[PDB]
Amino acid sequence: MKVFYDSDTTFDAVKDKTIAVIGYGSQGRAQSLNMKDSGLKVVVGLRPNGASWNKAKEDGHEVLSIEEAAEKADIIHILIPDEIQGDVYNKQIKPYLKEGKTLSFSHGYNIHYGYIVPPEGVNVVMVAPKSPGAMVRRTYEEGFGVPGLVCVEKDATGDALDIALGMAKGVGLTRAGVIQTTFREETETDLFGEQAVLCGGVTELIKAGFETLVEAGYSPEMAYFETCHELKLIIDLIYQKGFAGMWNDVSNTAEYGGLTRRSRVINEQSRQEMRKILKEIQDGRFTKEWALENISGKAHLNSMRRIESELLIEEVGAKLRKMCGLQK
Amino acid sequence: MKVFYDSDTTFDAVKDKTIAVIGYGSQGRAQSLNMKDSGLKVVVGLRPNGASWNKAKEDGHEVLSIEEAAEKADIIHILIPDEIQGDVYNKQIKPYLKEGKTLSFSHGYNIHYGYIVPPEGVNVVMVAPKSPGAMVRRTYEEGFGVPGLVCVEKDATGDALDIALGMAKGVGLTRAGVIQTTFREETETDLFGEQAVLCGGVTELIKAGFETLVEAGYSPEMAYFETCHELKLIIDLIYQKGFAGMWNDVSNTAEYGGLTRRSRVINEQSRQEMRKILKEIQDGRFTKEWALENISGKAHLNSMRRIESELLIEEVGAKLRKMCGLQK
Amino acid sequence: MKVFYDSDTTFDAVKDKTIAVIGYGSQGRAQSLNMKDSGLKVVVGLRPNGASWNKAKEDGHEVLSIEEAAEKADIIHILIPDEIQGDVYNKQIKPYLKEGKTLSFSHGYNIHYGYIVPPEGVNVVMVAPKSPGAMVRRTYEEGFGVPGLVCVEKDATGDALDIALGMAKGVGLTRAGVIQTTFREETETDLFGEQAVLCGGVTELIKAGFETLVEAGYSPEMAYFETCHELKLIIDLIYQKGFAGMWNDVSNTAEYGGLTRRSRVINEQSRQEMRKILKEIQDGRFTKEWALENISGKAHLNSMRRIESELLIEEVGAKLRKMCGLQK
Amino acid sequence: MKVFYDSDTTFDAVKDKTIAVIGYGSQGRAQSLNMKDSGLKVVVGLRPNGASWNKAKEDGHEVLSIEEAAEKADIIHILIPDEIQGDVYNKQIKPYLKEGKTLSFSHGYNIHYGYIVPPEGVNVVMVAPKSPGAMVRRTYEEGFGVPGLVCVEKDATGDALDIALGMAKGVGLTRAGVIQTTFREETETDLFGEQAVLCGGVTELIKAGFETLVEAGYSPEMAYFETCHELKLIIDLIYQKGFAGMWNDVSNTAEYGGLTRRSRVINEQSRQEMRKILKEIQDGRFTKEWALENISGKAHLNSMRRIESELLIEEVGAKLRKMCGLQK
Ligand SMILES: NC(=O)c1ccc[n+]([C@@H]2O[C@H](COP(=O)([O-])OP(=O)(O)OC[C@H]3O[C@@H](n4cnc5c(N)ncnc54)[C@H](OP(=O)(O)O)[C@@H]3O)[C@@H](O)[C@H]2O)c1
Ligand SMILES: NC(=O)c1ccc[n+]([C@@H]2O[C@H](COP(=O)([O-])OP(=O)(O)OC[C@H]3O[C@@H](n4cnc5c(N)ncnc54)[C@H](OP(=O)(O)O)[C@@H]3O)[C@@H](O)[C@H]2O)c1
Ligand SMILES: NC(=O)c1ccc[n+]([C@@H]2O[C@H](COP(=O)([O-])OP(=O)(O)OC[C@H]3O[C@@H](n4cnc5c(N)ncnc54)[C@H](OP(=O)(O)O)[C@@H]3O)[C@@H](O)[C@H]2O)c1
Ligand SMILES: NC(=O)c1ccc[n+]([C@@H]2O[C@H](COP(=O)([O-])OP(=O)(O)OC[C@H]3O[C@@H](n4cnc5c(N)ncnc54)[C@H](OP(=O)(O)O)[C@@H]3O)[C@@H](O)[C@H]2O)c1
Ligand SMILES: [Mg+2]
Ligand SMILES: [Mg+2]
Ligand SMILES: [Mg+2]
Ligand SMILES: [Mg+2]
Ligand SMILES: [Mg+2]
Ligand SMILES: [Mg+2]
Ligand SMILES: [Mg+2]
Ligand SMILES: [Mg+2]
Repeated sequence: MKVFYDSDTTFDAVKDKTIAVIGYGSQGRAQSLNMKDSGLKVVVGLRPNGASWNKAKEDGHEVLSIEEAAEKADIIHILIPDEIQGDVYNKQIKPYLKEGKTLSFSHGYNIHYGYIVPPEGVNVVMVAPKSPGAMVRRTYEEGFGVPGLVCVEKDATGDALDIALGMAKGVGLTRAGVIQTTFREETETDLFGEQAVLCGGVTELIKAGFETLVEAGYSPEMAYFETCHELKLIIDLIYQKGFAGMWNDVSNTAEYGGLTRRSRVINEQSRQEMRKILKEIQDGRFTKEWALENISGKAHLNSMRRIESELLIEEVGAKLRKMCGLQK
Repeated sequence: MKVFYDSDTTFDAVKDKTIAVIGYGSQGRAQSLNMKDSGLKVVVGLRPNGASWNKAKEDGHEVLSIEEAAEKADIIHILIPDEIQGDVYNKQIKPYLKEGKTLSFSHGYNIHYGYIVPPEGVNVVMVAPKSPGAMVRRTYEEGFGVPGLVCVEKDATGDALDIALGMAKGVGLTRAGVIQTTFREETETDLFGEQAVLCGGVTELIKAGFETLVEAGYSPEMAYFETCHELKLIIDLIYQKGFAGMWNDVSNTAEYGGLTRRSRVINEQSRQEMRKILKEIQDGRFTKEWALENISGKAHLNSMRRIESELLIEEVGAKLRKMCGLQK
Repeated sequence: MKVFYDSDTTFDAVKDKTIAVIGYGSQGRAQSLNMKDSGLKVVVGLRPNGASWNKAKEDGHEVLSIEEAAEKADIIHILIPDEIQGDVYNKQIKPYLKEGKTLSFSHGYNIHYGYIVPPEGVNVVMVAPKSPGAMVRRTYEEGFGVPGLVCVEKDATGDALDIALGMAKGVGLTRAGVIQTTFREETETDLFGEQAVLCGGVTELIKAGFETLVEAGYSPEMAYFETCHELKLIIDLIYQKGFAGMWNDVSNTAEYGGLTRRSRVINEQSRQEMRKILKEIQDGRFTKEWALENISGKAHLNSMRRIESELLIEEVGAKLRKMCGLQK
Repeated sequence: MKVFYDSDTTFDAVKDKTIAVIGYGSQGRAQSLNMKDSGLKVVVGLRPNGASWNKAKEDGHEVLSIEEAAEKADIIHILIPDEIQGDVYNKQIKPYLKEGKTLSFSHGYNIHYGYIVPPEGVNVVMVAPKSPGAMVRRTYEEGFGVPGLVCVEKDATGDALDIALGMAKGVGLTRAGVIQTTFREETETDLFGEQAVLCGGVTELIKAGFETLVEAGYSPEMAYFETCHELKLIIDLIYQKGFAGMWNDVSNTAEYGGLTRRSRVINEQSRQEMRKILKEIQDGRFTKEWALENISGKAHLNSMRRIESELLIEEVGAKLRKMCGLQK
């Protein structure tokens, strides 16, 4: 296990190579803007009737058609949603793949689960930032970066690891640290994390706490500040110092209450479920569920989106974030 | 209930008829090679850019395009995977179906569940061997055959039962015995058998026994011989003599231990599940699940294939079968 | 862990030695006939008022009285049922044991559990085939052999390991592979295997599946072919290629159904019982039960034998195996 | 199903034949005394150092040694305890068995479970009274008889059914009715009956009722009369008229209370246990337990005998039966 950083990487194997960034969404716009910041030879490939095309053009980028970018570039960096990467690849990318070319991703989903089968003679690597695309850029602008994983699925030029290292440094991931792993290990840990802790866990944790107080009769305005707003100020301490830096800044009264009560909230029942969530990922049951959600038309997902927006927490949340000027 | 054999069947209604065997896979190559052995007028219809096409050509068969074989033949025997039979039929078979033609299968899945709707005026029968395709041929080469079922879903020439009987004898199924049944009864018993006993049951049974000993600290090499390898030598006894022939050859110590302990392994809980497995088949819930696995891209199935290959039993299993020369 | 084979064994330490095979039952007749095939100096010791005595005499063997064979031979190979070995040894074998002689078995039951206490100055080894006696011979006739374990409990001539190796090669076990272990490990794994998987497991598995379909209203004749007869053709694939060779020959429909349903048949409850079955063996509770079954007159065992023979599966099983000529 | 009676049986096949009654216990003395009453040619075979020998001699019988009686008689009727019949048969009966002789029992235990294996050429029948031996005689003296079963396990003279019929009529069983059945069906129903209802059931039923009242504080003397003594006067009604004759003589208050409360005493739990008790008999588990009780020395049985005699019900029971003169 070796953690690559700035002093251990170079831009040698990308010095002289054109990189097509297919996409300009969360990560797409983020990574593309950063790569260009480092003085990297980048071309963005977008839809000509799509919205992001006008957005990448205003940002000062060489917007081109996906096919045109695909035919010109040496490296093809695919930054569109996973659920539609299989179609876009087979129709607007696969044809312009010549032996010696490199196909790179930021998530091993489509490769690992077999939705994209690359042709022989082509490099398959991954450069994956472990943060939301908006953070990836903002963290780069401040002079820092976000953690990144490097992976090689197919090495044909014998040059693949260096190529991915070069791109990782450009995106800024080398500032926080870069570790080499496999597509399988990146995809499985990423899905579990987002499901059990990063997106699923915290939201339900905050929701359960907010509604415990509201249904007890306390003000919804107070409940927001105490279960949701104050959370942002706490996690910063962990990010910079871990649990010890947080326990020291917080009062001893808060330290004793949290240490004794937390085993009761995250119980053994929740620990049992986290093990099952991981097994559904490992054996492809979640992927099957997610692929069928898309083929079915996202009725379940869209309905869940609508119910989330009708939560009182989001109403009182939005009203407080606007008056103080935290949300426009 | 009448069990047809060699002395009760004839090749009369197939004497003068061309038979298209669509496919050359497990059963495809098996049944086609046997039918020709009996001096039957067979044509194989394969893909021209596919692999099996070169394989059927080397075997000394009249390889032709599916459409060409379909237009020339009187009988169309479909031996490709069920999940893709619906598309191949509607595009490369249905057009060359003329009134008086016969459409035959070896499994009632696509017919019974409605994925293939034949046109009026056409015979619909089934000739189904109750064994893996590799065994179907090897059993024929030894001078024996495997059990077969005969079924008629649509009789238009009044000749359908004789046609299926003729083909069944050619494949060699008449040596072991042929019983007439319905598509529904063939499909439901076949799926249950393979799921609850033939493929699902034994594998999990062997796995649970292997890992009981390994985790107890005994050698994985010894555990293979005692839970898996010795199983092949035991089932032969049942195949030839049933439970009594096996109980007599095995020691009294093995007879008393198995008779008293087996109710504990296959318990009432497992008996309850076998009843539910059968009801999921009977009401089309398994078929719906299997059709969606394919539309979804087989991510779950392929992931299960990968986890199976990483089992220690398969590693130590493969190493012992190679050194002794049982697997090349 | 070293796996002995043909190229790693020799007949040196048995070249010049007489071997008494006490017994002519399943293993007795099997091993004795094979040892003689290899040009080994074998004498069979049987009862003069017993049936097998006439059977070994017809086979072209030097039938002699157990005592006579015991007094003449250097090696005494005991191939009679375990439950009666203790009496036969103390009365017709122990007296003719001279220092320097070797006492060999094919199962560690009587030695490990203390029912036979050998005298000092005598070699105690084991040559154990991991297959039913009928298979041991048939496998030898085909040019192959069955797996064997080698064990040394007492080495007095410093020659014991070579002696057992010599006999193992003669029986044909060296063709499949020979591994050295202890009496304890041979006896405990053998009993567990036969109880939980080889004899107990499969029979109850097949029974539960057969009766699920029959009580659902499907034909008993069809149920036999689909839960029992087709099993023999499936295990062959595992024997030669493991789970992967079987999954590939079977259809994808059978592969998906078995992979998803098997966890439900062999459940956690069955896994818990397999752990208890192993602990009853390890602490001598099964042996105590089996010894008391014999002292009590085998009323329970014989009653279980009678109920097994009245199963409908065995009736319909026997009728189908006779008409096709698989059972005379 | 034909119920033999007095008008359907004859003493033809026993007219001219000597019958050895081995034993003079409960049934032994009972059946022997009755057979002689009918003018039957009976010899009793007892131990010469045993007690019953002096008792049969005083009763006016031809007491002889078991061997002497065995060598003289044509029919050998074995009326000793089942647990010791196997030894007495092989040592004092088997030698005097000549082809054409008949071996008869009153219980199928030793035959059915294989503790006595008769020689070929000898008749094996059963004449079984369904009542305690004391009742068998007393019922005969009153001019009535007790129900009997007739069974044939081996017919060698073609005369076996007539022989058993002849003896059944002599014992008096033909007055109540004689039904032909198998050894298996006689033994299994007899053991279940005595275990679940006739001896086990009623005693525990009476015990539970007696101690319910005593521990509630009511007089033990009153509790005896109301739960135990009055039972004898109730069953007579059922014996002569069934449930309807009893319900009519008893008060409507007793009829309504018993009809509504009885489902609560004999519940579903007891019904589940009766099914298991029958399965332990059917598969020989009870027989194995009972054979081991004897080999072990009857310590458990004798201890249960001692605890029964220390019950307060038996103390207060005995005191009331003596003062009134019902027990000497
Ligand atoms: N999102 C994260 O924070 C995050 C974190 C780590 C890794 N990743 C991975 O990074 C990759 C990029 O995901 P993302 O969330 O950033 O994507 P995204 O925002 O969901 O995708 C938006 C972009 O995709 C384009 N697009 C959508 N459908 C298209 C189609 N049919 N043809 C062509 N272009 C199409 C859009 O163009 P138009 O304007 O024309 O519609 C737009 O440029 C994924 O593999 C994801 O797993 C994401
Ligand atoms: N497998 C058994 O042991 C078994 C037992 C009883 C009954 N059955 C039944 O027998 C039938 C045959 O199954 P199977 O397992 O033997 O088939 P299979 O081996 O899975 O199918 C392989 C064959 O299908 C061809 N094929 C695949 N996709 C095709 C496509 N899109 N167009 C044209 N040809 C295509 C392949 O040709 P290429 O070389 O060109 O790819 C190859 O010849 C099924 O209905 C099954 O349920 C099977
Ligand atoms: N059976 C297997 O497949 C298997 C697999 C591995 C290991 N083993 C082990 O191999 C050993 C041999 O078992 P086995 O099953 O092959 O034996 P078996 O068939 O049950 O024994 C039959 C033989 O024992 C003789 N015999 C029975 N009672 C006798 C007595 N009182 N005195 C003398 N000879 C007597 C019989 O002679 P008569 O003809 O005179 O009656 C006959 O020759 C055991 O230790 C067993 O655990 C067996
Ligand atoms: N008991 C019933 O009500 C009843 C109901 C139906 C059927 N049966 C069946 O009828 C049969 C007779 O049973 P039972 O209860 O009447 O017998 P039992 O009273 O228990 O046996 C007593 C008799 O057995 C003799 N005896 C005991 N041990 C002996 C030995 N070692 N050698 C020779 N004689 C010996 C005694 O002779 P000594 O005086 O010398 O000791 C005495 O004559 C059994 O098969 C039973 O199952 C009984
Ligand atoms: Mg992530
Ligand atoms: Mg993600
Ligand atoms: Mg099948
Ligand atoms: Mg199938
Ligand atoms: Mg074994
Ligand atoms: Mg064994
Ligand atoms: Mg009785
Ligand atoms: Mg009784």
